Amino acid sequence: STGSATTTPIDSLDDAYITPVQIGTPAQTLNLDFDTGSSDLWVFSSETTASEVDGQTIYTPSKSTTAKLLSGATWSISYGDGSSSSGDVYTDTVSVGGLTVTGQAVESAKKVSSSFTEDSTIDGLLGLAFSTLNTVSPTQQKTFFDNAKASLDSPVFTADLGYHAPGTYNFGFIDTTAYTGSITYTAVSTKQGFWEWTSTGYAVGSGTFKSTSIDGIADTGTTLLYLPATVVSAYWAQVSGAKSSSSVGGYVFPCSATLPSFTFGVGSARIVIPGDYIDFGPISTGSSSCFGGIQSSAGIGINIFGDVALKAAFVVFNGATTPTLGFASK
Ligand SMILES: CC1CCN(C(=N)N)CC1
Repeated sequence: STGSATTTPIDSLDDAYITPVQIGTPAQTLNLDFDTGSSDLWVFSSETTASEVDGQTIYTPSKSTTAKLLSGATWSISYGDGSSSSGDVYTDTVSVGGLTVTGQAVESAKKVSSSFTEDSTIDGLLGLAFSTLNTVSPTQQKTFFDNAKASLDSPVFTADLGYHAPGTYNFGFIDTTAYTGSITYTAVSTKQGFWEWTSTGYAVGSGTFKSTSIDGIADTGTTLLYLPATVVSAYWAQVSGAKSSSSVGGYVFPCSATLPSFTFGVGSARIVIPGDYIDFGPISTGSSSCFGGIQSSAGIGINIFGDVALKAAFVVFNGATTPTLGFASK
């Protein structure tokens, strides 16, 4: 089997991407944030505290003939920005882009933090990291990809995120029309439950490439590119007026700037992130200070190749017995 679904930025800055997902019988379509950095499929629901729902589409298990309470199971998750959600669990039929999994754990939110409430465009998350990170207790649950894998033509999914445009998530096949040149594959460590790999270095603009190992994760659920302070300082030093602002919480730059590109290494290959991809616009409406798309990972404990990086590539998440990651230009 295979599946193919379009993923769409939630706003003009590509702050996140949503993908329609069918849950239950008859289908209830919710727009979920596919997140290769977590492993819970959770949704706004009829059980979500009413004051914490503001425009989201909800899953109502009582209206699904295939929903079953997973008795006793609860979940609770916190994300990197301090946001969180928790609730109980149903199993139900879940389809993405024509690919169907029966008996998928659908984590129904009883509580969500303010950031989630305040974003009416995201109806939940669909985690695509390794199932060892799944938070369901007392019986840990599998991701949609883990459940689908045996039925897939090939045990892979691909992320093809657009810059200020829609893109595609494919399951079970590699679309050889979706990228240019060849795909370079690189080793993955699953020790922390992430798609963790080691980049071979970087360049800033037309500068010389610096060979240096940068361990990090391929994370569709993070907006920006978070790298070591040394690397990030070298980037922003090439932009007149750029500075790290503690009041804003990162590097900002004059909105009048033309940003340089940023290149990262994948083996002997190179992925170039155009300068424009690194512009996240005014820090507040009407400001002439703009927020940078490359930020230090110093306060995080891991480097994160988030959407800024991933949307410059066609990315293969290979869930074979020995997992790997593939990157191609496009
Ligand atoms: C919408 C959610 C995506 C995952 N998160 C994160 N990387 N910190 C939390 C917000």
